[PDB]
Amino acid sequence: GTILLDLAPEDKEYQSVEEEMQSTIREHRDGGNAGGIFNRYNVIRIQKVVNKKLRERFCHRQKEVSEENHNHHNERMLFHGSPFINAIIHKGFDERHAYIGGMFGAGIYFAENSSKSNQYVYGIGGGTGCPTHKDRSCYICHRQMLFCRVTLGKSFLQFSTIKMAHAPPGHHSVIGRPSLAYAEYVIYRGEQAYPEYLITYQIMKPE
Ligand SMILES: COc1cc2ncnc(N3CCC(CN4Cc5ccccc5NC4=O)CC3)c2cc1OC
Ligand SMILES: [Zn+2]
Repeated sequence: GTILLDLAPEDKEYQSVEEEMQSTIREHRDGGNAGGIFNRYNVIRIQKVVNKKLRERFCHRQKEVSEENHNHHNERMLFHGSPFINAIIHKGFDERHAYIGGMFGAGIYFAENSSKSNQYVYGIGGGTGCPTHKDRSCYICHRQMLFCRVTLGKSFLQFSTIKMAHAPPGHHSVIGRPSLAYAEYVIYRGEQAYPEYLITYQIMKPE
């Protein structure tokens, strides 16, 4: 099955991830409502995720995309936030659990910003917050999110909202961009993301 490797805070890889996570915070048009109000994360733990059968599926699908797109699979590290991280680290992302209702349809949703994904950790628009306090802005309950390798191949740039079941013909990903507040990345096959890093953390209260 799946194996989680603890990264030590002195591991360069640990700081690499934290750095990405911390710096990619932005303030939102919420009032920080859904993800909660903060400027910084307390990172409790970071584990690297290792799963043979998942990696084999990811690697092969890259090949495919690489042929379809002039030998460049265009892999980017992006954050994912949702309630189903636990499923995801043993099984992998799975488009069968993605439905048409989403902002861009039956895709799996990522972000270049940590703080974007943190809005989705307890559901769409924060659902009813953390299990235990019903608080979108719990500064105590441990949150989880993922820092993934995503195979984008050839992205179809999108500006308004459109609902679609699959990637558009000739493309391998959608990107929804500004004029929308921050960048969103959407794939429509689970094998085009590998959950490389599991981050456990809390959001800190400003003074
Ligand atoms: C136990 O059930 C699940 C197992 C899953 N195993 C793997 N991948 C899953 N997903 C792939 C598709 C994803 C689409 N979404 C839905 C969503 C809802 C609320 C907030 C954020 C998101 N982000 C997504 O990417 C949701 C997670 C899974 C989703 C599951 O429940 C829906
Ligand atoms: Zn809580």
